[PDB]
Formats: sequence, C-alpha cells, structure tokens
Amino acid sequence: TIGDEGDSQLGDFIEDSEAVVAVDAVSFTLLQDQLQSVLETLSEREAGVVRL
Amino acid sequence: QCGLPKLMALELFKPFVMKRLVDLNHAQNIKSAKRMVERQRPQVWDVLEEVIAEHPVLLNRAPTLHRLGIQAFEPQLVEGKAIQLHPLVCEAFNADFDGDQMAVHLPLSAEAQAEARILMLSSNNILSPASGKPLAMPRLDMVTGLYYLTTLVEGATGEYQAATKDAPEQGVYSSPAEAIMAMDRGALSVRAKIKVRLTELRPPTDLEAQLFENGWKPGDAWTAETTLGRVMFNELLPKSYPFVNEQMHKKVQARIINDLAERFPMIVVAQTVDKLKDAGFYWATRSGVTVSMADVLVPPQKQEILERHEAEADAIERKYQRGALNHTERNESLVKIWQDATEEVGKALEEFYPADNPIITIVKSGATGNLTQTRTLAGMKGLVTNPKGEFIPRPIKSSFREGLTVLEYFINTHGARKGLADTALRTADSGYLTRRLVDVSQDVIVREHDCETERGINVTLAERGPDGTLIRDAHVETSAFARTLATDAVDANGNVIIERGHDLGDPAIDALLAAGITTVKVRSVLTCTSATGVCAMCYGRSMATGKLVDIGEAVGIVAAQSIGEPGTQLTM
Amino acid sequence: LRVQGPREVQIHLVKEVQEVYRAQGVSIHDKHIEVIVRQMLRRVTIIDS
Amino acid sequence: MLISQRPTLSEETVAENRSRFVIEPLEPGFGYTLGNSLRRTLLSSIPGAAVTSIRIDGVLHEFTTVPGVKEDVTDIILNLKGLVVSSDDDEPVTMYLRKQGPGVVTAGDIVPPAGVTVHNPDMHIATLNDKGKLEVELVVERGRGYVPAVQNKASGAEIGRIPVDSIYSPVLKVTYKVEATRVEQRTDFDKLIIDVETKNSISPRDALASAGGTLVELFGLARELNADSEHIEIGP
Amino acid sequence: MLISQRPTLSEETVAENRSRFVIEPLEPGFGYTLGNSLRRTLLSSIPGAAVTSIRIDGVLHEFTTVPGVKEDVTDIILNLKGLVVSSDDDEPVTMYLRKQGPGVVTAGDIVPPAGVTVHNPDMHIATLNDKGKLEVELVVERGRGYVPAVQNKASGAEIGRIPVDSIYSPVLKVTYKVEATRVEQRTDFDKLIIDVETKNSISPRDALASAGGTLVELFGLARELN
Amino acid sequence: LTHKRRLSALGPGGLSRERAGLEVRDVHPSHYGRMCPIETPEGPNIGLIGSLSVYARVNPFGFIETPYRKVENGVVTDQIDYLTADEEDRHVVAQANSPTDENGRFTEDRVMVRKKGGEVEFVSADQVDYMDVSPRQMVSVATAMIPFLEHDDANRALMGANMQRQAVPLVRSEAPLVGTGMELRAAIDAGDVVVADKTGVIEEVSADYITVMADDGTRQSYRLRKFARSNHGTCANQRPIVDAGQRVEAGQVIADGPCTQNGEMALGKNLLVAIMPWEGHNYEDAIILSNRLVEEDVLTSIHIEEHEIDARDTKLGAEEITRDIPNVSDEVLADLDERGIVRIGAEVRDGDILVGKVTPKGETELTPEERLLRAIFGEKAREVRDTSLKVPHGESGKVIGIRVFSREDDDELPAGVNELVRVYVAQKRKISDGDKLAGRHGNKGVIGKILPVEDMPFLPDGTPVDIILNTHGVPRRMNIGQILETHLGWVAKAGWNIDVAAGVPDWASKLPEELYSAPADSTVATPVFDGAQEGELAGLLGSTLPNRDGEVMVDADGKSTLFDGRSGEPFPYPVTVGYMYILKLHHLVDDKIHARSTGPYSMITQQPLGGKAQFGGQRFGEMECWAMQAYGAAYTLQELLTIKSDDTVGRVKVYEAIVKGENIPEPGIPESFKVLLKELQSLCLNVEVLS
Amino acid sequence: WLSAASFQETTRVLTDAAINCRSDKLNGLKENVIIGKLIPAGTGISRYRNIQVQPTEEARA
Amino acid sequence: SAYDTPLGITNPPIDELLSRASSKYALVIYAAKRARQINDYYNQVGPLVEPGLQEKPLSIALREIHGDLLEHTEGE
Amino acid sequence: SVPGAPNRVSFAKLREPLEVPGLLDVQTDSFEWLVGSDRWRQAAIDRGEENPV
Ligand SMILES: [Mg+2]
Ligand SMILES: [Zn+2]
Repeated sequence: TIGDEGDSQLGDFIEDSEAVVAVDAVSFTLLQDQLQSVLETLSEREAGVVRL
Repeated sequence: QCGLPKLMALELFKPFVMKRLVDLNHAQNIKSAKRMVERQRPQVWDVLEEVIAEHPVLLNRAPTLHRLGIQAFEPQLVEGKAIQLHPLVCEAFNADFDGDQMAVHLPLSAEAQAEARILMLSSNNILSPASGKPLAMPRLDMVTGLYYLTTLVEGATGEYQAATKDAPEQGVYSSPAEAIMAMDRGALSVRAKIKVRLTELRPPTDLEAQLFENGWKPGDAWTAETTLGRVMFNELLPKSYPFVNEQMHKKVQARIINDLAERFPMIVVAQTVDKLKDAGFYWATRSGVTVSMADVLVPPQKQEILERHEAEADAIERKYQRGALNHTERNESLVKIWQDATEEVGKALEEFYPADNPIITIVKSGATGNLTQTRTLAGMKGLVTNPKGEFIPRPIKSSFREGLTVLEYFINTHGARKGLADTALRTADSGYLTRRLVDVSQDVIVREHDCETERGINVTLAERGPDGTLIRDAHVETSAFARTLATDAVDANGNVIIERGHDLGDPAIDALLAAGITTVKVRSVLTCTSATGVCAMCYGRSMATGKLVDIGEAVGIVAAQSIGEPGTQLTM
Repeated sequence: LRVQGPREVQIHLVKEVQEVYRAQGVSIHDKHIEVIVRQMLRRVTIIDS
Repeated sequence: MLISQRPTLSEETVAENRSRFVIEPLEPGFGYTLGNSLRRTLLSSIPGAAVTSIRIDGVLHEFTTVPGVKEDVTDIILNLKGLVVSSDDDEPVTMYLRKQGPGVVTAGDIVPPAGVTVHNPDMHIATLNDKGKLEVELVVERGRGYVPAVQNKASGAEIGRIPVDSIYSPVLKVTYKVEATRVEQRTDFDKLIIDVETKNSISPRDALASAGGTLVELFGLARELNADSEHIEIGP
Repeated sequence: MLISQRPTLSEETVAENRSRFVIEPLEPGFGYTLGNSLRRTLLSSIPGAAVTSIRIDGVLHEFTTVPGVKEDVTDIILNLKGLVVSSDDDEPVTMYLRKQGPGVVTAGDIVPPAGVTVHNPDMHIATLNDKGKLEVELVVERGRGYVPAVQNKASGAEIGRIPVDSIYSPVLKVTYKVEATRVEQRTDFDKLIIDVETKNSISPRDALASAGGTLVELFGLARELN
Repeated sequence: LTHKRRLSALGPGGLSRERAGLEVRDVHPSHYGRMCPIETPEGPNIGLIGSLSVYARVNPFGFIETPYRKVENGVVTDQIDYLTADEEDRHVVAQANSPTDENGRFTEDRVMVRKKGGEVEFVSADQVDYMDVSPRQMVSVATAMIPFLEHDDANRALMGANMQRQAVPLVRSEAPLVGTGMELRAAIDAGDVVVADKTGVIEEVSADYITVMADDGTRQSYRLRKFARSNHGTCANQRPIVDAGQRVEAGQVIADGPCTQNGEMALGKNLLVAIMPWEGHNYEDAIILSNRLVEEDVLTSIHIEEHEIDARDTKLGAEEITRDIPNVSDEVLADLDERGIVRIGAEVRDGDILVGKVTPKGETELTPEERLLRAIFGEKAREVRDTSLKVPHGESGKVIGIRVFSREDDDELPAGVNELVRVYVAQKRKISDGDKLAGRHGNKGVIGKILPVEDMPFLPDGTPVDIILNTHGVPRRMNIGQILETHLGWVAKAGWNIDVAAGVPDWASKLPEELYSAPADSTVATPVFDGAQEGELAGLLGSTLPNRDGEVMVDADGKSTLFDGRSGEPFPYPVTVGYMYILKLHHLVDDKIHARSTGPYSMITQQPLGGKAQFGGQRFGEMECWAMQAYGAAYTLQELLTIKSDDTVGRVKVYEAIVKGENIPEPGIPESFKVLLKELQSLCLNVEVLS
Repeated sequence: WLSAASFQETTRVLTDAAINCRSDKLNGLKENVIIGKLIPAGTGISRYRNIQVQPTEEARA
Repeated sequence: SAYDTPLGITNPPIDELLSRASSKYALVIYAAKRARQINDYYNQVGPLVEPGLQEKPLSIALREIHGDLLEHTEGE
Repeated sequence: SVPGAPNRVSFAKLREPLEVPGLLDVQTDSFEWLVGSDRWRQAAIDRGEENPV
C-alpha cells in the first residue's frame, strides 16, 4: 500500500502496453475494406498474383 | 444551458467529430480526420457546433447528496477553459463560485440520451423532491433587484397627485409605455406611485367582479394604482396570472412560484424563473447596495446601555466577594446581564438603521444573512463559548467596526476554531447515516397501482381552542399536504366535502377549512398491504412532479436522500 | 410498542424524527420517514411452535 | 481598413405596429455601442404631432366629472391622449368636438381642420346618455420627445384650460438584446436584436430609417473634422 | 414646439495631446448616449502601429539575459512595450538599435527608417556597463485594438525571433459630461462635453474624426433600408 | 519562511493520524505569545498544525518561552525577561495597549490583565507584575501581514493567512500600497534577497551577478539566480536594485527575490476596485476583471516544467538517443539536434518531440497488409520502436535549458541507466477565465468574466475600474477589513493633506506629525492591533487631495459616482471605490482542466487510469449511483458501469459504432463480475448462474 | 447473500449460503448494480422494458 | 397557453408529451425505440415527418410523438 | 535599523522596546547545538553554564 493511506495500492497505476486501442481496430478494418476491396479490383488476373 | 470549453468539448466529442468530418469529405479516412483534430484545424468547428447541439451532457458536483446533484444540460461552446453554470441551479448543486469544480459526462446510447433529456433535464426538475416545493428561484442579488423594483416609496418625483382647486390629476399615464417614456425623461421615478391604464394584464381577482363580470379579455382596459416597477415586474409572470401588487421579497416570490407551479405546466415555470432572473440581475445592478464605514451606523445609545449595565455587573462582582453566591451562580448572573445587554443593543440597532440602508436592505429583504450578523458587525459581539462550552463571563464590548482589543480577539478564537473543526465530523456522520438509511430502505418500490385498502391514518388540518377561531395547523405542509383521502370528508351535517381517493392540495386544504372540519383520514405506506414494495395511491402525489406517482418509482432512495440532505445542518 | 400497540409506535417514531428536523426549519414531508419506518416492522419475534 | 465581416439586417414582422430587426454579425463590442444609441434616437429624434391641452365647457373648476356623460374627466383625458394626429404644418392649431343626445362619441365623429389627419376613426372617446351635450376643444402642436405638462400658473388666468403631457414620438416602445453568435472560427460576435413599436401613423421600417439618418447626420458633425483619418469602413 | 436648429461642434485644445469638444444643442437625453458611443469607439477602434517582434544578437529566447546588460530580456520587452511608434505604410517595417560600451540606452537611440517615427525618445530601455553590447532589431506593423503575440512556429519563423504583444490604440483617456442649456427651452436641451487625451502618436482631432467616420459607416447599414 | 517555522503534532512519536483526537485541537489559554491561534490548515489537519509566534524562542529543554516587560510599583521597567508558561503562570501580566506616561507610570487606576486560569480580569496598579512586549506578540509572521486584522473574524483571517502562502510570484512585483510594518523583515529574513556582507561601494552591476568593494580593501561577488525552477513549478527569479557607484551598508538589500520590491514582500498587485453588483457576472462571489489586466500583463506569471527521460539497456539491445526515429516526417524533426535533443529556445507544442529514443523491438512477423504497404513505398522495414519523449497533452512553451548526464564520464547514474536527459519548458500565463484570485481577508473567487476596457464602469475623470466585487458577500461572510483596506488604499494612492488653521483637527489629535501631509502614490503602514482607527481614516478620506483637474472623485464617505460603460448613463447611487491588494493563487485553471474520450487503461483492474497523467478518467462513485437510481435511470447507469468502464469487448464495438454512426450494442458482462465469479470459484464455492 | 456479504461479514454469509445451497434472486437493485445488469426499477422494469412501438398505418401510407 | 416557443431540446414541451404515454419512463422507452428504428432505416419505417438540416433521430422521434403519430403496446 | 528600508509612514502609536528577533533562529540555533559549534558554545557560556556539551 502506497500513498500514506490504506486506500491506494502499488498496482492501480500500472498502464497496460498490450491493451487494445479501438481506433486501430477500426483503422485496420477500413484498410481491409480499402486495400483488399477497391485497389485489388483494378487489374483482374494481373492483380490476382498479389492475392497469392 | 451550460457552457463548455472549446478544447474540452472538441476532445470529448472527438469520435463524433471524426465521423462527421469524414462524412462531409473533409477527410479521406478516419485516421486523417483524427490527425486533423489532433492539432485542432480551423475547419472542424463548423462540424463540432452541429455535433454538440441537441446532445445533452450530465453535470455533477462532489460530494453528491441528493439526486439533484446530477443534472442534464444542453451544451453550448464558450471561449475559455471553465464551465459556465446557470445561476439558478447552483442552489440545487449547493455550488458556489469560490473555486468549486464540476465533472461532465456524455450519454452515448439512444436510451441514455432519451433518459437525459426527459428524466434528468435541468428544466424539468425545479421542484425539490424532499418537500415538493420549488428550488430554482431567485436568491441573493436576484431578490435584491425584484425587491428594489417592487418597493413603493412616498415623497418621490412623478407621484399621483389628486385633483385640486386649480390643477387636475397629475400622475396619470395612458399606458405603461408612457410611464417608461416619463422615466427615461427623468420625470417619473420607477418606485413612485402612479395611476396607469393597463390593457394587456388581467386585473386582480376581486377587482374583476365589479368591472368585467362577463369576463376579462385581452384589450379590456382598466385603471391601476401602483408603481411603475410593479407593473414591469407583473409582465414577467404569465398573462393569465392576475395583478398581484405587492412588495416582492423572498417569501412572496416563493408564494407566487408555488401558486404558478400548481396551476401551470412545468415549461411556464421555467420561462418565468428565467425572466425573473434577467429582471432581478438587471435591477440589482442599479439598486445601489454598497458597503462603507459611514454606511454601517453605530447606535448612539450604546454608550448609555453599556454604562448602565456596568453598574449591574459591578454589583454582581462585588456580591461574589462576600461568599453570598456560588462561582457558577455568579457566572450565570453575569451571563444573564450580558444577554440582556446584547438584546438591548440589537433592538437599538434595528431601531436606528433607516429602511433603505444597504446592510438592513439586504438583511430585511430575505436575500441573505440575518439580523444577528448585523448586530455582531455593528453593535457588539457579546459573549463567547470556551472549548468546554461554558460562557466566558467577560463580554466583547468592542465591535468589528470599532476595533477589538488584543485579549478580546484572543478569547474569541476558541469557539470559532471549534466550530470550524466540527464540520468534517458532521459530514462523516451524515454520510454514515445516509449510507444506513439507503441500505435499509432499498427495496421500497412502487410495484402496483393500488393495493385497495381502507386502512388509512388520522391527520389534523385545523387548530382551535375552546373559544377562538379555526386556523390551518402549524405543520400542514409536512403531514397533510400531498396525500390521498382514504375516506370521504364529511362534516357534522353529512354531505361529503371530498370523495374518497381524492388528491389533497392547497385548494382542497382551503376548501376543507371552509367546511370547518379539523381531522381527516389519509392513506399511508405504514398500512399499505401490497405483498411486494408499495403502491402509488398510498404513497401520494410525487413530490418531484406534483402528480400521482408512476409504477416503478424508486421511492426508497428518494426518501433516504431526502432524510440525509440536511446532514450538516442539524447542529445542536 | 409493547404497551400501546403498533399503530401508536409509528406515530411516536414519526413525531420524534420530524421534530428534530423541524427545529432548524428543514421541511421534509412525512412520507419519507414513513417509508423508512415501514421497513422496521417487517418481522415478529416468535414464541410458540 | 476593411471590417472582418460585413453585417447584415433581417426583419421579423412581429405585428402590424411592431417589428424586430436583427443585425448580425457585429464585431465584439459594437452591439452595445449601436443598441442604446439607436434606441435613444428612435425615441427622441422622430418629430410628430400630439395633443397638449384641452378645455371643456361642462367643467370649469372641480375637475371630477362632466355632467351628462358616463366617463370621468381623467378617463376622457386618457382617451384623448391615446389619439393619432398628423399635422402638415407645425402651427399650434385648435380643434373642436361637439355632440348632443345619447350615443357614443368616437374619434370618427371629430371634424379636423385643413392640414390635419386622424388615422384612428374607430377610437372610442366617450359615451353620452339621454339629453347629453359634450363640447370640448383641444390644441395640437408638433414636437420631439415626451414633454411633461407645462405649468400654466402664469397663463392660468384663462381658467378652464387643462394642459396634458405630449407623446410626440410615433415610436412607442423599443428594446434591444445583444445575443452571442459564431463566426466560422470564433464564438464572440454580436447579434443585435431590436424590437420597435409604432403608432398607426408610421411604420417600423420608416422609423428605423429615420433614426439611422439622424444618427449619421449627427456623427457627420465629428466626421467632418478630418476626412483623411483612417476609419473601419464596412465597404459597400 | 419643433425648433429648426441643429447641433454644432466646437474644439478647444487643452494641451498638445488633450482636447475638449462641445456638441450642442441636442434634444434632451442625448448627451450621455453620444458620449458613450464616442468613448466606446475611441478606446478600442482607433487604428495605429506598434512593435510586433524583436530579435537580439545574443539570445535564442526571451527567458535569458544579455551579458553586460543590467536589465533582463523580459524587462527589456516590458520597456519596449511602452514605445510610441507611428508608421505611414501598412506593410511591416524594420528598425535597428545598436549600442556599445557603458551608458544608458533609451528610445532616443533608435534609428528608424523613412515612414516610421517614435515620439518618446526619453523612454528608458536599459543600461550597459563597460563591456555591454546591445543590438536589437524590431518589427513594426499597423493594426487596431489589442492582439496577443503570435508564436513563431505558427508564423513559420526560425528560432531567435521573440514575438511581443502589440498595443495599437493611441487613445490614453476619454471622458464626457452633460449640461442643461437655455437656448430654446429651459433645461430641456443638452450640451455634451467630451474630453480626449491621446499619446503623442496622433492628435485627438484625428482620432475623433476616425471614430465619427466608423460610426457613420456603421449606421449606413440602418440608413440602407430606404 | 512559514514552512521552516511550522509546528506539527503528527508523524512518528506523536499523535497517530488514525486517532487524531478532536479534543486537543482547540486553543488552550497558554498559546498566547507561543503558538499562533489563527494559522492552521483548513483540511482534516485543523488544529494539529500551527506556526510559531513572532517573538517566541525555544528553551534548551524544548519549552517555548516568550518575552515580557518587568513592571514595578506602578512603573514599567526596561528589563525584558523571557518566561516559560509555568513560570509566567505565577505572576500577573498586563496588556500592551494599556496607557503609560512618559516615565512609564500607568495612567488608569484599573488595568486589564491576564490571570492564572488563563482568564481576563481587571486589577489595580499595585497588583500588576508583568506586561506584554508588543501588541503583535500573539500572532505569527503571516497573520501579522494582514492589515486591519482586528476587524476580521477568526475564520476569514485563517483563510486569508492560508491563502497568502499560495500566491504565485508575478513577472514584475509591486509592494502593497497599504500594509503592515512587517513586510520588510519577512523578506530580509526569508533569505531570498541578496544582502551586503560589508560596507562599501558597488563596483559593477550586471543581470547575472553583482560585485562590491568593501571599505577594507576587499572584493565580494554575488551570483544572481535566473529563471530557476522551484519545487512547485514557479519561477525563482532574482534581479538587482542598485547602480554603479552606490555606497551600500551592511545588511542592505542589493537584489530582489521573486516576491520582493525594495526589500519588501510583494505577493500581489494593488488595483482599483469598486464594490457593487454588476449584471450577475459576479454573482455568488465570482470576480470580474478589466481586460487591461491582460493587455499590460499585470497578472502574468512564468511557469517552468521539467521533463526527463533515461536511456538504459535491455536484453534485446541497448536504447539509443538519436535525431532519426521511425515512422515520422522529416518536418517533425525540425528543431532536433543531431544528438536527438531539441534546440534551446525552440517552441514546443502538445505532442511534439523533445528527445528521440529508439529501443529494440525485434518483432519481425508483420501483418501481410503492412508487408504490402511497406513494399509499395520506401519504408522497407525497421526493427526498433519510436519511444521518444513527448510533451504532455496540455503543456506548451519554449525550451529554456537542457542537462545531460552520461555513464560515459562516470556520472553517478543510479544503477541500470546509461544516459539521462532533462529538458526545461517554460511558458508565460496571462490571467484568464477560471483563474482564482483572493485578497488578504479570505475573499477568494474565480474569474467569471473578463470585459473590454470600454465596458468597465469609470470615474468622472475617465479612468475605468479594474475589478468589481459583489456587495452581498461582504456582510454575511463577515470580513469588513477589506472595506477599510480599500478606503486606506485610495487614501494612499492619492496624496492627503490636512490644513492647520484652528489647531489640529480633533480627530487627528493623536496622529503623528509625519502623517499630517504626504505626497501622491505614497505608502502607509498599519500595524496589526495598532492600525489606523476608523476616525483617523474617515478624516483622511475627508481630507484627500484633488486630481490633475483640481477636483476630488471620491467624497468624504469613500464613495464616488460611476458611469455605466454599456449604456453610458450614470449609476443612480454613488459606489464605493478604492485600491485593493489582490493575489494570484497557484490553484490555476491552466493545469486543472482535463478530460478523456478514450485512451490508456489500467492492466489489473481493466479500468481507465486517472490522476496527473493525460487522459485521466473520472470516478463514478457510489453516491452518484444512488442519485442515478433515484432518477430511475436504469439504462444510463448500465452504460456508465459496463460500456464506458470495464467492458473490454464492448468498448471497441461502441467506438466503431460511433465512428460508423451505427446503433450502440447492448453491454456485456463486465470484467468485475467475471473476476468475482472466478475468485469465489477459487474459494471452492460452486457459484453457478441460473436462468 | 450478496448484500449481506457486502455489509458486515462476508465469510459467515458465504458459509451459510454454501451449506444451505441458497440462491440469490435478482430482485432488489443492490445485487443488480453488482452484476451490472440494469436495475429492476424505473426504466428497467419489465412493464416498460418490453414496450413495442409500431407506426400507425395512416402515417406509413 | 401563452408560453413562448421552446428552445433546443425543450422542444417539444414535456407536459404535452406526457399526454401520449403512461408516464416519463414509458415515454423514455417509446422515444428510444423510435430513435433506434430511425437509425436502423438511416443505416439500412423512416422519418414520418420532414426532418431538419441534420436533425438527430431522437429529436425526430420526439417531434413525431408530439403529434401522437405512432402507437405502442405496454408489453406486460 | 535597516539601512535600505524604503520610507514607509506608519500609524503606530505605541513604541517598540524590543526589536523582532531572527525569524529562523529556531532552526539554526538547534542545528548549531547539534553540531556543537564553538560559535554556539560562546553563547551558551554567556548563560552562566559551566562546561556545556
Ligand atoms: Mg466552494
Ligand atoms: Zn397501498
């Protein structure tokens, strides 16, 4: 216990470096809806190689 | 309405801002809009304004005591980094602008937004739930304006002079506009009595009978004897409200608002209080209230009162040296003598100060303060209490205007420090009490409309002696008002004045008093028989709406919070 | 409660709870203290079985 | 140097004798500069004609009631005050009104001399009972502003005269409100809303235009000092 | 009574920079309103010129000190903010101040270019000891009212320039009073006396003319209703 | 100064903070002259902590003594003796204000004294045995610096004394027009003013240091601190006040501290105040300021923050400080040295780079989309992070200094660190809405509105008022000392002169000669418990001097007419005006405003973190839940308890719904309930949910 | 047992509930604000929670 | 009555809305459900009254409720 | 007393027989006693104390 009181703890202020950030979770999906969906559909079989 | 800083509002609405920015082609993707908002690009405010509007936000102060401590407001941008709060809701929040801080929350879900603007909207919570009386009313300077505006003073310019041998009536104006023009010209004082023709204001209830027995309508002109200030004040109230013609001070305004709430919708009361706020501030700005040394008068007779009391004090002091009285008896005698002196000086003060003195004008109008503080400031402080609570025999002959001595000031600090140090313990005790009351009564909920029981409880409406008159009881407000009659109200004749199941209100209270009956049966939650929780009809009309409670009301929390509201005000 | 009855004890509770508040002028409608009291008399001590 | 934003004027026709003009977006600090000046100019610059004094045959002293008529003397005085009079020339003209028999005496039954017009022929003056005979005369002058009844203790020798206050200004009631409004980037500009009420003789737009012209002319007196000095011109 | 008379304005110079003007006669109730309009216009709408930025030889930012200079950089900026300057062209202009060795550097030691003038040469700027060496370059622009200093990166400037707040208004003080005249009707007409005092940048007459012009243009909008 | 002299009852070996008995907090009659009764913290530590008296000294045994004048058979002597509480209890001690003749005899037959019970009584001349040394004996240094203290209640005096210690120093200090005689010493003994160690002549003066030549062929040099950071973030600036060729004397101030002018304490600014309500903008103790105070930086303050970052080794590689960092434009590195640290004097905005520091990452398997994007463009690949030091979200200013410690030169870096860099960012702060200002009498308030100079009420001469205070707060809060302060401030600002034709005026019978006439912009001292009685101040108000126009703006009653700045009409009644000395409190709005949309959370609790850090979330306590329940707001409570606090799977879905504008999904099971279930299961309790 | 555990003595309440195999019915809004389920009061009661709204045919037409 | 036109979220007046349902709570669920339906249509029955420039769904729902345009069943 | 004190006229009516002592004596004197500085022994001896420690 830290803070001159028995209320707070050493561990309350641990910032998580792994916590998911919503914006990125959105952004990637948009990229998946912008890269794979639109730009791919411009060269038919020539773009098909990029898929594999 | 409430004002929010630009930066706080922008960063807090960031997601909606990005959505709208990308919608209006300002950004090609979400990340671009995010980066644009990060540096607050100029071309986003036009989107933020249409985003912020119509989106309620909850405002809250700490500590929270009653449910009015959280309220929904409609935000509007304001320059700066501080939140602008409406002056009326401060009393509801118990907030003061000597440095309080407030938190803001944003409802996201559609259900939450509907709750915020229907249930929690600030304009829909004027009535205090504790007693069903209005809490958003003018206070402090707001009253001092309406007071000064409506006060009538004789010996002014532009008065109403009756017809004489050589001259006709002088102070008669064809309309309020002419009176306003005269006031601008400097010929008519606002507080001077006049006779004016009023065509848009309904006449008083009694005056109506002899003038428009058929019925008053807009445009029906009548003649009123009143000051211009009262005429201006009465146009703030709804047109249907009859002319009042009284000197407005705290209790009169409370009466007017109480009458308005009962017979008008909620929106009308909100608009009326807003208009009253505007007028009160505008006219308090010009009332001239101010403090100065020569303004705080000192009673001339003090040198006589204290000199006279000196003989009695010396008499007691010398009577103690002979062992004819106990030490405690001598202390009690001195305490009584100095209490008499303090009362004498206080009444001499209230005799001496003129009517329109700023200090006495502030105190008497009910805006704030009390007469004892004025007595302490001007007359003298008097006796004080030591740490143990005993009354120190030596009084404080000086006053805070005259200039206290060193030792009087030293001995004055005991009680001041004790009272200052008691507040934290009072708050802690009140918090514990509220916790326990909330814990015990947390499953008292209105589950069914009516339990259909006849077992009520007796209540008294009128007090009288063996010989005298019937007068409304001293605690009708807390016991009888806002109930439901369990059984019909029948007098000694047999005719039913009020049928069973009827709501009880001030009109009904007066009607029952007109019937000359003293006691009646009212339904109660003590006798309520529903298996689960309670029923609406036994609880009575909701304090927060003035109407019958609806199913699902969490009456238990309301009761606990109402009981715990005066946590720090029950000082022995 | 034991002498007069259950109808009387509630009156005494409400009166004594209300008077202390009333001394300082705090207006609280009776029904709140009524609700608080209602939960105090939900149970009876059993004697015979 | 050019102003940041050109103000614009819009009109809400509140009523046949009232109107509300909104001027926006004014730069910070100009709303209160314009509002009070416009109000005072409107209330005390437009000239007009109004009744100033009256004489009644039925009453000479003891101004309480005229025999044979329902209305009190003060009621008739107020009814006459509530009258619309337009005089072409500024001469202090004298007008008469006579009626006999039962009925109602109305503004439409008065005969005005040449050069005088009454725009309210439906204004109720009084009501006369059987065997009634109402004779009254009054004086009409042009003036500016509201002037209290001038005491006639020096000219009172002509007993029976009844001086009254004069409402010369066609504009009856004006009030201004300075609201806050947003420019594209900033939240501190001013929208000046001015509500004006007028007699039947004039219209709100004409009164506002006359007030603006008077203010422009008055401040030209100072503008003429040095026309070359730089000013914050709104442009065309 | 409808008098066919119009107001007239008369000037009176009390000093080189203080002037009193009498407008009369006016219909009753105009004195205070016109005085208020004039004061509100003069105090915050009289255009002028003032310093915009300063660069010193041996400081990278304002929170430093110059060797051999008794005053700090902040004190120097405070003293410079009191400078009275006038510019004839709207575009920015540059001024220089160089001093070496002991002595006292004042506003009278500056070397302004053509089209720029300073009217308070006795303003104390700083003092220098034996090894003092003060070189300063100042930027002057035209404007009105008050504008806070603009940060470099917003202006795209390189390190070293020190933006400063600009005080453009030249009006120092304004007041007014109203008296009752007797020309036509007893005490029913107003005489307005307005007193103006400006810094030596411009005379009160020009400021009053500018205020009148801006007010006339503003009321032109009301006139435009036709 | 008042921290070094603090007395504390808490801590080891004393009153345990858990107990904190309420009985010991009150004043005991022995505090007189030993411990100040007015100065205490206003928090729960009330009473337990107080400051030492001005004249008090500690006996070697640890008992506080206090001086008293020995008195004799009706005569006061010159023998001042220090007494302890017990030894003083034996005698009779008389009050200081009592009168005495030139020799020292008591004029009045009966004298008011203190007595063994710690009580106040009256006794004849023969009974007296001692007297106090001076009226100020019972008050501490801070409480002594409040003029007209005896006209203020103990509560407001305590608040004012506490707040006087929160005043931030300003860019330029100004000594109060009206104050106590103490302001001098409180600075000299504070140690923040450079003093002369020997009599002599100043040789050369510079902003960075001063030199003096003693009279015994000795040369002394004093270095002056410049723009140094204080523990609490303020600016500890120093500046000289002497000039070359000035003959200084021993113990003479040579340089001013932060809050000092001419060696006198200057904690705030004296400015023109008018007491009157004004359109409700100052309602409920709010304050209204003229824009002038912002234009001329009357209340501007300098604040310096100190950011740090250390480069230290890791098991995947060392951490390096460099200009270049991955995934940023070259314009982002505009003001970054080749060694990564920002230039001195460069302006830094929110989120800018102060020190670039790449650290090993070693995560090679990037997602295929990122592979494609990095193959399309020139950013082929990198194996390090962009963990640079960045300005906190809310701070800005100019870099005034940098310090670097390196293990390369064997600096005493605590074990586990290779390099450490400190950057100082300083910024000016003008007063703005939300700031807190207070007088010396406990009348603090926020700034509701700052108004243009043309909107302020102005005196007939044309000078507008700077501050306007609400009238209704003065009498009920019961601090009339501020009115006397304002009136004497006006008397001091404009010189005063009293004519002498029929002798001296009766009200000025006891006024010293030097006070008969004074020039304009003079300074006056009003000693506490010995200040100017209201009769003398009333006479001074009635005998003020005129302005440049030969007229008096404030009448003999301390009131003057004011013209409304908005409408222009004069106010119907006179208003009281004068000069009040106000402070600027460190409880600024510039560093208290914060808010959060979505950002970092807490690991263990999965809740948003709070406190000083950026994106500090707010706490929805229990009473808030009770209020929501009383409102019947079931849905909003659930949203505030699950979606927006700890619903890991719900937060992302809500954010993406908002960004897409879709409907908000219903909340799921919060982490709190899941963790509680797992705990109870761990305790071998088969908590099974039923439907 | 949830509220009883919250108030005074958790161990005793948990032991008694376990040996008795008691179950807490989610009526009473202290327990609901712990589980996070929307409280059974005001807007949350089944009477209002299941309100279904369908536009009138006249408006649709 | 003579009450002025409501401003902002006070439009429409609350007292007039109380006539359309049992009490506040039922109105909350009713308006919230209508707003949810409006969102469903916007993102794929639509707004049955002419909308504003960018009027939010809940405001449109309350404006419809002002005219008692819809109906609901209290699903006990 | 103080050579460089600016002239500030005072309303004081009583005379000061004892100048305000050092405002930091409580700390410095205690520390000097702790370290036993000879400059503290010189003052302790003046109090009529033999062989101070
Ligand atoms: Mg507070
Ligand atoms: Zn029931």
